[PDB]
Amino acid sequence: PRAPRTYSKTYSTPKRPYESSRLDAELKLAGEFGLKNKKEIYRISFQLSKIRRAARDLLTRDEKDPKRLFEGNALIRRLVRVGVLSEDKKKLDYVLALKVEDFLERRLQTQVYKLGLAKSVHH
Amino acid sequence: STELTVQSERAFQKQPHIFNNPKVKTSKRTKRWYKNAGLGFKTPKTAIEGSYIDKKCPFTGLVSIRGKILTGTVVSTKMHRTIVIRRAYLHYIPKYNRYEKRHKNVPVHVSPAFRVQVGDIVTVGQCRPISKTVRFNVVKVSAA
Amino acid sequence: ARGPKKHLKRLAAPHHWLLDKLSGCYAPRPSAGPHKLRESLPLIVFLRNRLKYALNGREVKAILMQRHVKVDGKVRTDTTYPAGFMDVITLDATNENFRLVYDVKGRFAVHRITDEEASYKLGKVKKVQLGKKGVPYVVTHDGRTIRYPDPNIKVNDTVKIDLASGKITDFIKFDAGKLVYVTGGRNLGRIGTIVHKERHDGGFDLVHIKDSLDNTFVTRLNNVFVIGEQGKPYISLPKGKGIKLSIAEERDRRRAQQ
Amino acid sequence: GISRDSRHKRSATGAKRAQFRKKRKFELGRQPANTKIGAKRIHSVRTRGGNKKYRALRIETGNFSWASEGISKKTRIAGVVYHPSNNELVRTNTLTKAAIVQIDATPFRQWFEAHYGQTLGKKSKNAERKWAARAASAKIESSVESQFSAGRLYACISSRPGQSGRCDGYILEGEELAFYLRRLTAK
RNA sequence: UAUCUGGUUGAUCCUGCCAGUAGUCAUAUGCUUGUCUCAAAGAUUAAGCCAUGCAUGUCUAAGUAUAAGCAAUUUAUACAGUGAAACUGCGAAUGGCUCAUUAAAUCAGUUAUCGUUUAUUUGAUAGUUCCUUUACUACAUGGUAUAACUGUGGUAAUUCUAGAGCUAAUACAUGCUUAAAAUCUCGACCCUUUGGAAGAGAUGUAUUUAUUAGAUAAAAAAUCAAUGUCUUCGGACUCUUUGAUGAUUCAUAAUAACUUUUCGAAUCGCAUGGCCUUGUGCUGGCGAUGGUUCAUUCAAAUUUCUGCCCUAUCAACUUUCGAUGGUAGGAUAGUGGCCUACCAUGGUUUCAACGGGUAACGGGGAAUAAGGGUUCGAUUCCGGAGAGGGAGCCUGAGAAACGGCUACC
RNA sequence: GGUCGGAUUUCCAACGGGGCCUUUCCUUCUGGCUAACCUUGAGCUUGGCGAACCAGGACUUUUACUUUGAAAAAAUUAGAGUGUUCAAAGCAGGCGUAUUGCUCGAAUAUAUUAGCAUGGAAUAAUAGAAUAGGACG
RNA sequence: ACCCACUCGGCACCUUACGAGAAAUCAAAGUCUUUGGGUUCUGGGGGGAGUAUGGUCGCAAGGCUGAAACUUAAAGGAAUUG
RNA sequence: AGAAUUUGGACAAACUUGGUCAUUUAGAGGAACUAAAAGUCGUAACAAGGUUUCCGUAGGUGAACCUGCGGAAGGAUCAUU
RNA sequence: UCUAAGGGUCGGGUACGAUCAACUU
RNA sequence: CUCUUAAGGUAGCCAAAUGCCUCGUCAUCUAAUUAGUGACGCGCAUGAAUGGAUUAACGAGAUUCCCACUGUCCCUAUCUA
Ligand SMILES: [Mg+2]
Repeated sequence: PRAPRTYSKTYSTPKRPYESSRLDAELKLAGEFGLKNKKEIYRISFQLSKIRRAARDLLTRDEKDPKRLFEGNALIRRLVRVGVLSEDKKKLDYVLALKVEDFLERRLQTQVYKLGLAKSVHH
Repeated sequence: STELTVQSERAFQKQPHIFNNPKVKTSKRTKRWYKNAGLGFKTPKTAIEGSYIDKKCPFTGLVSIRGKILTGTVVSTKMHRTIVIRRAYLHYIPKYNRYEKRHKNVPVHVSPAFRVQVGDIVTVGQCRPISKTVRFNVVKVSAA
Repeated sequence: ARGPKKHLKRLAAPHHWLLDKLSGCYAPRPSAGPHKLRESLPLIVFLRNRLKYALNGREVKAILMQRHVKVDGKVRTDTTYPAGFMDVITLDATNENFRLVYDVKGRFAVHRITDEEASYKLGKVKKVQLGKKGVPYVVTHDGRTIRYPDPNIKVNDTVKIDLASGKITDFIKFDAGKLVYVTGGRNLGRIGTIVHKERHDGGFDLVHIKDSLDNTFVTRLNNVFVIGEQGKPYISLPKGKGIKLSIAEERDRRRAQQ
Repeated sequence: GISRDSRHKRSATGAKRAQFRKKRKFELGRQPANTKIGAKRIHSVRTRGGNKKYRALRIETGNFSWASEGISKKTRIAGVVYHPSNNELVRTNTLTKAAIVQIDATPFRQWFEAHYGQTLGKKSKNAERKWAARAASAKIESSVESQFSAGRLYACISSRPGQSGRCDGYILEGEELAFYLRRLTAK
């Protein structure tokens, strides 16, 4: 008898467990960005899919719909704010197909490398 | 109705708190009390000029019409001062996106002011529990 | 069952109190009073969540029976006294007064009024009857029974009370073009300048309402509170004046100043 | 005890409703009074929310009203002569509502002489002044003076003895008397 | 995030299932287990059984204190400091747990009470109670018992109690003090007729019954029954009073009565002030508690419409003894076959009645999902029901109460 | 682009709305505002037809369907803002001379079906005047 | 009675495939992923099994309705080469 | 004022004997189904399977099965102007 | 000791009244 | 496989009123059963109008068990004509 605490999980495993294409693709992201897990990769695919889901449904709505305008710009602004969405791409269509590793670029682990001071992502 | 031989019951049939003084003489020998149910339903001329008592009548009785107003076709008129109407509607099943026919029998009370036959279209008004199963009172018949 | 319920769990209290779900299982149950349970301030919410003049339920109490807070000119040393629509809460300390008026979003707002305004309040009459020995009376929305009113005061009319006696100083009739405050429903907390009303004889009267920006909406007669005429109202409206600007316009305003 | 609910006896379709919700107090019934005549003994009953309810037993007298004359007098009840609901209530002289009874009928006679003064059945100048004003109004109906000869007027109890604790009624007049005379005189 | 793959053949295209695959806020189990936040947890089988210890008591300035308790007011020789115990008043009908029963039942959304009860709040609301009401009276206030306590005992025991002796009330218990005015009843006497009178009673509220009012879309005339406020007895005639609902026999008022008769303060703390013909004389605040009625609030009970899983190897069911309805009455807080007496033969059903099963409390909701859907919901909220199985009942506003009682198993 | 990426007027266009006429009443009586007034006083005056606002009246062919609106507790689902250091979370928080204090929030979306009000009137039904008590009067 | 031409209705037949089907084949078995004219019945891997039991019909033989336990990775269709 | 006790009534626990329904469960004996085993007897089907095969029905035989009547091509014939 | 139901014969200008008598439940 | 008949007892049924052995064997009924019932069947010596197998209703027919009931009995006593 108390207010329950909302909690959700932040990853989803791929449907096919063993395929050479995905396994070799994920390991590319691990080494290039210094990730300890495939769950480190599945997490972005979960967030990217949710962001893509929201944009996919909003685009089916007719233009100038007050819901599409309010949530569309909020979603663009939030993505632009963290740098994952470039400034010139604000048309609610580049949101759909940004990349798997565009979010992975803004990670502080790989962001330190860009501003020197580590000379390796592991460092 | 057949005027229901008003004094058939063992008890004297009278409108409560309606006293006609035998000391004086006045036209309309039997003083009568009648009310209008409101909501646009109009008192039939039978109710005003009738001789029944029927304390459950919505126009001359002690009952009042309030709540849901329903309509249905008469399907059974074999009881005394009470008939059964049937409400036919359609029920929506969202899996198949199409409807289905359903019905519900409603026992309703009919005043002697109305003559209802099987097939008559009658609108009813909700009243206080009249009996175990009767909660509606016939208020207008619109069939000939 | 078996009697009245003396407890009110959280997640069952009205949402306009804005009580956080965590940090507690129960909520202050408003005791019997002049207002419905579902529409009530009660002071512990006012003094701990609205004014921040206290932090626990204890110092809310310790404020009460030292007689710093009075509701409508009476002390009301009760933790959960139900205060509803447009009640005057006078705090002797700091010589400041209060009025309970809905914000634009429908929540109770901290409205500060001058001392002279705290000398009166309005009430939406609910019934006009004949008392014992043929004495007419009116019953406002807060249960205040006023005997011997003006004969012109019919139902759904606002009367003005003196907050020192039960006498009625003035009243406003019900008609199109009068200023109205919305109490309840989706449009709760808006000022709407009644344009016309539709009867639907049989119950649940409907009245059409058009605010200052021509954003018309329809609300039931049970949720409409006449507060005066076009232009000046009979009370001090809170900031925003209940216009209900669109959600796409709030973010325009929120970015205007920062 | 006696239940007044409907989770007992069958639904309108004949189905037998199952056991549910053991008898609640707010749907209780109680034993009938079966009020009698003589030796007034009224027992108070405590009801919901207090509200003392008087279960009258063996009531002796009651307030009866003369509808035409608009007066009410206290008279002794002689017995029960007719009851539409049951004859066993007549046989046992039970007093319920709408029971035709015969009453003392004397106190109405002294009022008639004090008001009109002429007669029933068969000095100061101020008395005639009232009598002169109340003239041509002592011809109520022939079926009532005949009862005054036997000193027992028929009446109908209009109160509920087991609920209010009293027994009150009115004098049968006009059509009510005519209707109940063909019931009594039939043999 | 709309995806498939292996298996029948010597080989091939199909149907088709088996197997694989991914998820479960679905459990269990094995191996392993460094950190932080958060967190379910005897539901499943047994609503099976329970040792033990707790889980409901409570006081202010303001009901009652001679503790033969504690210190000390010193403002007090009656009390007014604190304060065990006990009577009194409230509470214990909330909360907490569980899911056994339950399939138009519960429950969801949506209506009604013009068909009822309502402790407690919140706002108003009793000049009318000395009874043959000019001694009958205490109205600067009227009686009784009892607890605590003292003392004597019973049994081994229980929150067991007896006999004897006091004292209290916001316990019980009777019981008045406040106008007037107006109106209806009888009515002495003058006696006139146009009739007036002296005098007395009744008239709060609550209960019960009967009766009356509770009107109202429009305007002018005829003369009768007699004048009807005042008359130039021509008649000017107007003032003539009426609220709410969609709707009432509504609110409310009036008349006649009935009641073994409710209420109309014999209560408590503080401040102590003004008036004089200075008497323990008269007025005088801030409150607390109580009290009849109405309204409000917290509710409760009943109730309208639509909606529930699998079953025909369940097709007819209900109606003796209640089934469907009428009348009348009882009972209820109220409507109602809720029950009784008489009467009628009615009522449901292939649009799935009735019966059976449920490893069924119902919903808000959860899992997986292109779309549709499929499965789940003992369990943080809402509403039900239960306290080992049944039944019955006291107290109270509220219980068919079980950390209440009684009986049976 | 007459303001320096922000809006307006007379606009060529498209898109959906309202009213009127073409045989086309798409009910109206007692009355108020008499209203939009033939109403004009000399260029701002004394006087038209009631719903455009109403109170009461007579009937009103009934459904399905669809638009909109109120309703459908909170939590939960989606979603806006924001330092839990990120995140699941939570509804906080932010800004000053920090010596006196100021202030934005805690929205919104979703919510089968049943019930209520409103516009539409295609689609699919229903009834009307035929051994005429048929309608206007 | 025949011949020619046309037309309605019928039992059929021949060729071809825009079309369908896994194919054999099909003017319907076509107008079905570019999936919706109306409607009734029936099937959900193979055995057990149309068996057991209960109903109901029959003189009977039997008809209609109709499981479960258990067992199994194939049964089956049409074509190709041997 | 008033305890024990007491008459009738409604509510009705519970027990005994019957009846019915449902679920488990014993049983001599009988008759099936499935699996396994290199069992015994035959060769009924698949080729015109050596009597074409199958369907309904009836009777019979150690067993596969045989025969009578009516039907079918899933026939071994799309065919005799 | 009561209650109820079950009948015959007579009277209507061109819905009832009176009298009588059975044991059946 | 063999001797053999006119044919070699089919469908049924059974220690049956028909089975010698025999108080057949198994199960049930009981504390205990040559009794009863249900099965089994190389049946001295069952069997089809010598009619076979069933069969509702019926019977002063034969037999077994159970309930009720009791002087049948334990175990006798008493009364009347
Ligand atoms: Mg509270």
